[PDB]
Amino acid sequence: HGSLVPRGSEYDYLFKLLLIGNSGVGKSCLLLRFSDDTYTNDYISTIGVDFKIKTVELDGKTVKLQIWDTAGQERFRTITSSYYRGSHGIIIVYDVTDQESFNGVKMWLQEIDRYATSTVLKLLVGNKCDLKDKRVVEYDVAKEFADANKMPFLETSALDSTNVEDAFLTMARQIKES
Ligand SMILES: Nc1nc2c(ncn2[C@@H]2O[C@H](COP(=O)(O)OP(=O)(O)NP(=O)(O)O)[C@@H](O)[C@H]2O)c(=O)[nH]1
Ligand SMILES: [Mg+2]
Repeated sequence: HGSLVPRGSEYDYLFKLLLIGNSGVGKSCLLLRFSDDTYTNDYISTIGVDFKIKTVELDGKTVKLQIWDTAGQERFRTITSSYYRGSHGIIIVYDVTDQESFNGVKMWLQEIDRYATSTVLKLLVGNKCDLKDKRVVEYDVAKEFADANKMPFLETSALDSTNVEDAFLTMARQIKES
């Protein structure tokens, strides 16, 4: 007794997102910007895997985003095949001022191709677009790469908020439209 509150399962409209990319590209700062609207100049390298839950509204419906942050440093990784296979969508992050991080994208895509399902949603993010001064990866170059791999592409800055919400909502929409 007494009043029924109609409820569904714990995992109803819970979308699982995975952030992958080289160390230093800004995966953790992107997540912190999106979830807390906060930022740090500090480079505190992520150990293993961790998640945050961000609740958003899409087309008048509330969906929970379970976003997994990952170690970019190999010596700190715990990520296992199931993390790829258990994700609805994967965001690959590079740093537009770091050619090596962008070269690493092909290898990250091959990790997804190895361990994720053929149908996993993908999004390419070139971070640190606030560093216009230090850009080494041209938009048109990354865009052509993304196009050839049939995935959307956004440039972002965790520092000044540019496209951050858009990146995560883009992926959320990709999963919801699925
Ligand atoms: N200018 C600028 N710096 C950024 C941006 N995003 C992150 N950084 C900086 O770049 C460094 C690395 O950020 P971090 O979020 O830790 O990257 P990460 O990919 O999570 N690293 P790891 O894989 O090792 O955990 C930090 O010094 C951070 O302040 C951005 O958009 N612009
Ligand atoms: Mg990190």
